[PDB]
Amino acid sequence: DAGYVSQVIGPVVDVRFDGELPSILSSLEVEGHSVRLVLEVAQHMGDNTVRCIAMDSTDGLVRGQKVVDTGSPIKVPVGRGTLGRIMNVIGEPVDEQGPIDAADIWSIHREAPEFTEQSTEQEILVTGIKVVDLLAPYQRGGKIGLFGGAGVGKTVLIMELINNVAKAHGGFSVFAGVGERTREGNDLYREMIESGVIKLGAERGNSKCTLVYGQMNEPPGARARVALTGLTVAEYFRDIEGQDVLLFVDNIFRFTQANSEVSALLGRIPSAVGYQPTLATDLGGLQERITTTTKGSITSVQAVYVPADDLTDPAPATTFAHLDATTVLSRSIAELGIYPAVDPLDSTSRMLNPNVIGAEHYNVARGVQKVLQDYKNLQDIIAILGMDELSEEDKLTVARARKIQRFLSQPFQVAEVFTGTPGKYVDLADTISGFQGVLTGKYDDLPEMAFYMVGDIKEVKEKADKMAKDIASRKEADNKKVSEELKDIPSLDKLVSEIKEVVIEEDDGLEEDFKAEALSSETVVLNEEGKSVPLPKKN
Amino acid sequence: ADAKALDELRKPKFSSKYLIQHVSQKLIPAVKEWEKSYQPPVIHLGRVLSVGDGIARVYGLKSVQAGELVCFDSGVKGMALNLQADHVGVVVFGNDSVIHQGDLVYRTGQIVNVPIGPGTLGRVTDGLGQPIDGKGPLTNVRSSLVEVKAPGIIARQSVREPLFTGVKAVDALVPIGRGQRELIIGDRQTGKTAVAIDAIIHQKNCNEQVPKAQRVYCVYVAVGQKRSTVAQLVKLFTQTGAMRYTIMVSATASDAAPLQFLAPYSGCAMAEYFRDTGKHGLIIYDDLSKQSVAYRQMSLLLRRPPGREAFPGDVFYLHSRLLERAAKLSKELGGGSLTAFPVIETQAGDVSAYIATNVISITDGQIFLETELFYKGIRPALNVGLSVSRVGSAAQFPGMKQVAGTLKLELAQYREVAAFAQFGSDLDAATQYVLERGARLTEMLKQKQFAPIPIERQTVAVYAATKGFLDKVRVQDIVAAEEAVISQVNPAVFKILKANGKITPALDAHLKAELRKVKLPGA
Ligand SMILES: Nc1ncnc2c1ncn2[C@@H]1O[C@H](COP(=O)(O)OP(=O)(O)OP(=O)(O)O)[C@@H](O)[C@H]1O
Ligand SMILES: Nc1ncnc2c1ncn2[C@@H]1O[C@H](COP(=O)(O)OP(=O)(O)O)[C@@H](O)[C@H]1O
Ligand SMILES: [Mg+2]
Ligand SMILES: [Mg+2]
Repeated sequence: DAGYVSQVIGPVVDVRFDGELPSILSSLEVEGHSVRLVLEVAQHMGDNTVRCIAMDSTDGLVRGQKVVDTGSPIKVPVGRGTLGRIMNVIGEPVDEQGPIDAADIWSIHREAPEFTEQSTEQEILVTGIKVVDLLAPYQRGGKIGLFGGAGVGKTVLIMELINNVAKAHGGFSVFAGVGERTREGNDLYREMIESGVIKLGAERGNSKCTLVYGQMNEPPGARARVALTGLTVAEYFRDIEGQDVLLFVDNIFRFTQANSEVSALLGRIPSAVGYQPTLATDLGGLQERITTTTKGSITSVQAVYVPADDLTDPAPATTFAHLDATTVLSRSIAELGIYPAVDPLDSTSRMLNPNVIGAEHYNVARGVQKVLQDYKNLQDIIAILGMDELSEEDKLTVARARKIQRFLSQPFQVAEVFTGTPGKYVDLADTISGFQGVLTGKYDDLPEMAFYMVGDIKEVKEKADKMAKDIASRKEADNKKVSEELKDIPSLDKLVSEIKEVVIEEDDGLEEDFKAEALSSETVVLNEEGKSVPLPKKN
Repeated sequence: ADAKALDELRKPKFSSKYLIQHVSQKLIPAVKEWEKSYQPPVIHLGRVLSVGDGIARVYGLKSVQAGELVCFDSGVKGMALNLQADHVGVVVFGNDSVIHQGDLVYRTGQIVNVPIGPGTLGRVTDGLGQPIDGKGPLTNVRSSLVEVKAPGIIARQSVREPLFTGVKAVDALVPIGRGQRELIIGDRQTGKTAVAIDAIIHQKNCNEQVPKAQRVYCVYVAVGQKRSTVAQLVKLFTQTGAMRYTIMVSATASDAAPLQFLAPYSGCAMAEYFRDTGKHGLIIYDDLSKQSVAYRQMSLLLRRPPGREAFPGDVFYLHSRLLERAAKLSKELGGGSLTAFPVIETQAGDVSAYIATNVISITDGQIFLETELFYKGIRPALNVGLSVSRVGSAAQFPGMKQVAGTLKLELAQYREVAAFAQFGSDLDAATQYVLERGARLTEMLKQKQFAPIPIERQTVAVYAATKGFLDKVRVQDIVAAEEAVISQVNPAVFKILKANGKITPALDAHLKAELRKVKLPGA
C-alpha cells in the first residue's frame, strides 16, 4: 500500500514501493516526521524504487520510515481565499492567520497552453518609468524580464512596478518569491498592509495580491517548485476567474539554480557551466505556462539575476527567448548614480515597433539610442584627447546624450526611504515630448545635471530655476547667520543639562530566564535494544 | 531475469531432498568450527566497513536519522550524512586514525547540537562546543540544535537599529543594520578581519554605555585559520575587555573537515540564543570561503558528484540557510536581532568566483576591500564604488545621515575625474576643486587598527570635511588634523550629539562655532 525510505543523500530521497509505484511528479507524505515532509517523485529508479526531492529538510529521516502516496501531484489552494495570504511551496499558510479558506485545490503541474489558444494582440502597459515606457515599452499580457546582477536594483525596480501597475490594475496580482531574502519578503508583506493591497481580518476578501514564498532558507526542492505554486494561483485567476493577472516572480534564476542543486543527486551528468542538462526544458516548461490565453491574461514581471554581471551565463541566456520585454539593469549605469540603472541600449522590447506604438514614440526612442550609441563610441577618443577639438557637432552629441543619461533616471516611490526625494510618476505622452526636446535641441538652455532625478520636462525646467538661485546664494559670509549665540542659541553647558538620565543595571540580563540544564561530560549512546546507555569502556 | 519469475522462485520447486536433508545437520557443526572469526551480527548498532580520509562507511545502524550524531567505540564522534541502502556514510569529527574496520559504531539518538547560553559568553570553543581554552567545561548552558531553520516572514520586522562598527569608512558610506547580513569580501591581507575585529572591539565600548538591552553580544567564528592566529585574537579580546561579550568558535586548519563545515552552524546556534531571548547578536564568519572548501572535501569523499570548481551542487544552500538565520525578530518574538559579517577571500580580485558570487547574492550589503587601494594608504581599503548596502537610510545615525549624504555624493565626483587626471588641463575650476576636496574626503576615512571611533566622534569629523573648516589643509596631514577636531573641540558637544541622535540647528551653530576655535597644525 505504502512505501518506505530506502536512501537519503542530502535533499534527495529514494523511496521503495512493493508494487504500484507512484507517478513521476506525484506527491508523497513521510509519516512520523517532526514537520510535514513532502516528497515529489522525480524519476523511477528501476528496482521498485522512486527518486524524490524533498520540500523540507531531510534531517531526521530514517531508512524504512513509512511514506504514503497521495495519488496526485502537489496540490495547493487557489481562488479568492488565497488573496491576501502568504502561501508555502505546498500551500500551507505561513502568515499565521488561520487556514486558507479556498475551494477547488489545484495541482501545481500542468502542461503549457496549446498553440491555438495564444493571443496576438499587443497593447502597451504604461509603467510610469520613463526609461521603461520610452526605450523598451512593456506589453500588458506580455512577459517582462528584469535582468541584472546583485545590487543593481532588480528588487527596487520590481517594487516600483508593483505600486505603479498592480495597485491601479483592478484585477488580481500574485507575487511568487522564488529563492530570495526573507527580509525583503517581509518588507513586501508589511508595505502591502499599509498600501492596502493586503487587508487582514474580516476585510480579507478585498485584498488584491496572493503571496507565495519559497525563500533562500528553504531546501532546493522547495525553491525549485515554488515558482509553480505561485503560477498555479495565477493560472486559476486566468482560466477559472477569467481575470487579468499580474505574476511577479522575484528571481526566476533561483528556479534554475535549485534544479541544479539536486541534478547530480538525481543521477544526471552535468552540462555546460554547471547547470543541469535539462536547463532549457525545465525553464521552458515553466515559462510557457505563463501566457495570455483567450480565456484570460497574465502579465508577468520576472527578475532575472545574472551571475557576476555576465549576460552570457546560460541560465539568464535561456530566459531571453521567453520574454516579450527585457529590462537589462547594468552596474555601469548604477555606478554613475543613475537610477533605475537600466542599460538604454541592452534593453529591448517587442513593443518597440512603429506599427504598434506609433512612429512618433518609435522615432524618439531610436533617436535616444542613436545619440547614446554615438556617445559610447566617442568616449574612446575623449579620454585620449579631452573633447575640445570635435568642432561642436560631436560636442553637441555629447552634451545632448549626457543630458539624456541624467533624464533617463527617475526618483522612485519605493526608493524614497533610502534617498530622501519623493518619487515621480511620469505619463507616456509626457516623456515622449520630454525626450523630443532634448533630442531636437529645445533644452540646451538648461544645465546638464538639472535632468538628474526628476520626473516630467517641467521639473528639470524648474530645477534649473532652483539650481541658479542656490548658486547665487553663498555670497554673504559676514554676519546675520545662525552661528551667533544671542538669537535663540543656549550655552553648550546648558544644552547638556536637558539630557534625560538613562540608567545602567550592570548585570547584562542573563540570570533571569535561562534553563541551565546539565550537560553530561560522558557520552551517552544507544545499545542494540535502543535503550540509552553510557559508551562501553572498550576501544 | 524479470522479477515475476524471480519472486516465483520464492515458492519451493526443489523436487528432491538429497542436499536439504544432508547439509541441514551439517551446517551448524560447520558454522561452530569457524565461530572464532565470526564477528557478532549487528542490527541497530554499527560496524565500520571501510574508513579513510575522515569518512567511515558503516554497516548496520538500522534506525539512524540523517544528520545524526553517531559515536565510534574509540570515543570519537561522527555524523550520518548520506544514509544508503547497504551502509551509512559517516563524517568523522576528529582524527580517523583511531577507527578500524570492524569497530562498533553507536547511535547517540540526537541530531548534532552545541551548548548555548550565557555560559558560552567568554569561552573559546571548537567547532562542536567543547571548550579549548583550558578553563573547564561549560557551566550554565544548555544544548540546542545546529540546524535550526531561519525565522520566516511573520517572525521578522524591518531593520531599524544601527549597530555601528566604529569604522567611519563603514558607518558613513556603507551603514550596517541590526539584523543585516553584510559581506566583507576582498583579497588576502586587505584588512578583512580588521573590519570585523574593530566591530567587536567597538561593541565593548558601547555595551558599557547603553541601558542593558541595546547591548550586542559578539560571536567570532574562526574557520580554517591557524591556531596561533586565534590565540593572537583572544589576547587582543582579553586585553581590551571585549572577551566579556564575545564567544569564539574556532575550528582551525588542523581540525577535521566536518568540524570546519559545522563551526559556522555551531557558532550561529550560540548566537541564536541572544536573538531568541530579546538580546542582540553579532556573528562574524571569518573565512566563509574556507567552510566551502571543507564542505567540498566531505562531499567529494562521500562520492557526491562535483560541480563548479569541484564544489557540491548544494553549496549555495550551505551558505543561504546559514546566513538567513541572521534576522531581526518581531516584537512578539522578543524583538531580538542577529547580524552577520561573513568573510569571503577572493583570488586576485576575481569577484566572479563561484563561492564569492553566491554569498554576494545572499547577503544584504558588501564591503569590498581592494589590494590596490590598500597600498595607496587608504586603510581600511574600502572600494566606495563597489560597496553597497541594502538598508541605506533608517539604519544609521540620524546625525551621520545629514553629513554622510554629501560625502557619498561628493566622493562620486572625485572618482569621475580621476580618469581625467593624466592631462593636467583642469579647466574652469570645477574638475580641480572636487579633486582637492574629494582627496580630502578619502583621507578623512583613513583610520588605524584596533581603535574604533564612537559615532558622535565620527559624525563630527566628517562634519568638518564635507562642510568648511578644512579647506586650506594639505592632503598629507588630514589624518593628524582630526586629533584637533576630536580633542580640542569641547567634549560636551559629543554628549549632546549622542543623546539627541541628530544635529539640531541649536547644535549646528556650536559645531560651526567650535570648529573655528581649533588650530589645525597644517602648514
Ligand atoms: N586600518 C588599518 N590600518 C593599518 N593596517 C591595517 C589596517 N587594516 C588592516 N591592516 C593590516 O593589514 C594586514 C592584513 O590585515 P588582515 O589580517 O585583516 O587581513 P586578511 O585579509 O584577514 O588577511 P589573511 O588573508 O592573511 O587572513 C595586517 O598586517 C593588518 O595589521
Ligand atoms: N531605484 C533605485 N533608486 C535608488 N537606489 C537604488 C535603486 N535601486 C537600487 N538602489 C540601490 O542599489 C541597491 C540594489 O537594489 P536591489 O533592488 O536590492 O538590487 P538587487 O536585487 O539587484 O541586488 C539598493 O539597496 C540601493 O542601495
Ligand atoms: Mg533582489
Ligand atoms: Mg584574516
